[PDB]
Amino acid sequence: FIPQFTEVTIEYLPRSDEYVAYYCGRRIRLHVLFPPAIFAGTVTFDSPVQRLYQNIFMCYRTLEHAKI
Amino acid sequence: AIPVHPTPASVRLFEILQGKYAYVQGQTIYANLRNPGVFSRQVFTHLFKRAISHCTYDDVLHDWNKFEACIQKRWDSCASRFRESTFESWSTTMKLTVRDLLTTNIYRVLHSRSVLSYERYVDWICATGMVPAVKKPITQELHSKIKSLRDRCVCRELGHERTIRSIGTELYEATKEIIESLNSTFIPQFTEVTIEYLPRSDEYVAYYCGRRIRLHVLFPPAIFAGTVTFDSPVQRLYQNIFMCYRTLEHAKICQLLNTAPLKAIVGDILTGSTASAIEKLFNSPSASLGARVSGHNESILNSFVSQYIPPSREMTKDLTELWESELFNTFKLTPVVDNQGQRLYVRYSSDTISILLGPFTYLVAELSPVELVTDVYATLGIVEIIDELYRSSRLAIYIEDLGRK
Amino acid sequence: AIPVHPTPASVRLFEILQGKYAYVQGQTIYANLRNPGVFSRQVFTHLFKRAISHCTYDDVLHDWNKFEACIQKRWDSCASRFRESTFESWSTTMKLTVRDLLTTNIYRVLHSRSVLSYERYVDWICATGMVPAVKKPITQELHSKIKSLRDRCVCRELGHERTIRSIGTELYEATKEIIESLNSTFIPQFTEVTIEYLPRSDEYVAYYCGRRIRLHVLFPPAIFAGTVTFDSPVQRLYQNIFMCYRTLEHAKICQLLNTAPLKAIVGDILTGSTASAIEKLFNSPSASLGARVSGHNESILNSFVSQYIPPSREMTKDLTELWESELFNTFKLTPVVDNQGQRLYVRYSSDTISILLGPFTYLVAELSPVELVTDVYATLGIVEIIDELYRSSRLAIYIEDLGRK
Repeated sequence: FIPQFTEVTIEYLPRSDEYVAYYCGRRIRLHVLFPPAIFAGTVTFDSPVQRLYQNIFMCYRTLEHAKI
Repeated sequence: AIPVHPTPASVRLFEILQGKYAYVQGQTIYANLRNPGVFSRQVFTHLFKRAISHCTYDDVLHDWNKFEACIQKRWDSCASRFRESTFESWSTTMKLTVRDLLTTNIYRVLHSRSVLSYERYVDWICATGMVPAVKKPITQELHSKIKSLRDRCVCRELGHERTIRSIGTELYEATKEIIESLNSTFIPQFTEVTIEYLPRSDEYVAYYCGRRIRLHVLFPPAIFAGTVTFDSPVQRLYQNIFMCYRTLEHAKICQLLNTAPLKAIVGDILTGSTASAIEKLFNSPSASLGARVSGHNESILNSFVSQYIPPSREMTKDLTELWESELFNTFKLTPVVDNQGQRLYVRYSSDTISILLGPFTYLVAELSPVELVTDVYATLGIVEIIDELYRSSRLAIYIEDLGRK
Repeated sequence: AIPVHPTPASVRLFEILQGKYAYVQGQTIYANLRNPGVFSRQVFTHLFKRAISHCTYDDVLHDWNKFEACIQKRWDSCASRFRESTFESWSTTMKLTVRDLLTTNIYRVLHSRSVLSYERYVDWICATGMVPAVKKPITQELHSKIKSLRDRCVCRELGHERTIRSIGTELYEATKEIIESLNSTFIPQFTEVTIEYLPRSDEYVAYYCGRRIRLHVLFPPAIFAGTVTFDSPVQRLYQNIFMCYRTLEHAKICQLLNTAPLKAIVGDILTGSTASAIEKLFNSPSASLGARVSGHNESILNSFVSQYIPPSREMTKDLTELWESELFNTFKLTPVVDNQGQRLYVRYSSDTISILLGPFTYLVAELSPVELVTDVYATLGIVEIIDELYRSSRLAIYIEDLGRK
């Protein structure tokens, strides 16, 4: 089974680094492929979309700015 | 002792691995060489080569003899061309019967969990020219994922071919020798480990979990008396990337500061009913702009207006092909293109596997008996390289030896 | 005594090896000739030649004789073309069974830790025309990294081929003489060592940890009474690169200085809610600009406005092809291109290996018996040069001598 995103969540513990899935209150199995960069202030994911992320948000900002 | 990893300038360099500060179209090709899979192709054709090498000629000639003994009880002068045709079909199903079982077992052993990641490798060498070589002693996964009968369940058929009964077992134990070497090794992430260099009696010391771990210099970084610079593809573009980031945020700053339609000096929003959307921002203070002099006695003689657009997308566009030229040059990437093709098939070269997986598979990964590959070993289909290996294999040359009787 | 290395102008010159001050698309091609691996091609095909030469014709002819003795117990008038075909397949597996042996062993000895690097050489010659030749006496790593049986356990098989049992040992011990010569030598970095010139009774002095080291002039510098100039590729561009850097930082200065939309004379930001983003910088003092007259009695008769954009990207664009022409010319680089190709395959030439690896492998490296390569020795694949060497190799001409019986 693969779920959607909007009602399940995923948890990472930095201390003794593992990852914990959750859906209806249980830890479910998981598979790392692209492990994210956890800095002390934020976590960014090595992903195709987050390699574009703030450029897409910049384009959104200037488009709403243009309509403003 | 002077730090290498967790310095602010070095982690500013390590950020461009991801896209957090600046990103252009040319940086899309950076993940293209960051694609793993060329490493799987490496070990994939290597252990096919290891399987096809240890075969003997005497195991297959009496196999063809017993194959003819099978067909004589099922089926004189016409039997000459009958035996030629049934040997031709026997060669075709020989290629088939090696290909099917081999691609099952090898895609099974290959796509299990491997803690070694080429994805985790290629980002380091282009960032710093340094690799953290970690030897994780936990190696109890291979007997758990694939122990026995995976080579035996698929081959239990009528025709007891001793060729597969000799070679599948030898490759099956051989895969346990090769997956061991790769999952025993480890390349980590960057945001939690560190690398350290000392000036006096200079060595480079890798540190994760409080211990000196192995490592290899690949591109010797320049440590000046005030700063450290890494001979790296990314830091060769470093302040041009940061200058483009600066002028882009500068451009949006001036764009966001000149939004008033009129300049005075003192002496749900995205979609809605446009009539009310007029009202919801006309009362807003975004419309007005009255600039100020600090001193009230301080007076102004004259005033001028100049909105200014800095060439933002012009500064992005040339830095795209800046990235393109640099990652075509220091990593040999030949774009396989059509007539006026816009860079449709970006592929590894001959020498760029010698400069990426050349050091990788032999220095930071301790894979001794593996080889590098060709252009068409990596270009062609991953099952279409199997029969191409077969086209220059020891067994099929023995079969083409049998090709003339 | 006059300094050469640690002077401020020459370390400004040594910086542009890396990307710290100015960088354009033309300087991407600098890493392409900075790529090592062509040096591995050098020692690769040289030890190939040292392997393939030391055969005897008498070894392979009786090897074919015993090979026929093997096949007569396994398999009359048809035996004529049978013996022709089995010799053809025997030549094919002869190429195969030398090739897999050499491909393992020579990639194994090839990708060792080599403290000599082409990367540390090519930057030094193009910077100043001078290389420091260091003879570092520790040479104990070869016996530890490779001792015995790496040439043997791969060939421990049924057919005791005396061709590999004669030639693999000699190529094995030959690598022990060749990797010794390269790892005995040393080319250093720049940021810790220095080069020094005495004008009086002129020689050049090298230094690392207080000793005069060996060294080799290649492009003799111009030593004037005020400064030193080096006949080099990068110092032939030096103040043009600095001029482009100066006008680019000046361009950013004027761009940052004319950001105000309105000119008075006295007398989180990257992404956010744009309605609040207006508010966060309109109150900021970046918006206003009131220009100053120094004297309060000093009055102003007339006042002007002129924003000015200097041609920044224009100054980058011609200097790109400035770098391209210089690194196409003083290092002979022939771009293998397609019809209207955008410089897709930038490759070493015939004569540029004689001007770079020519002096390298023979003057600072004391690799005496090694040879240079062809165009198609460096162009073609590192496994596809094996069979091309085989197409003109003494063993395979002896097999083509056997090609007619």
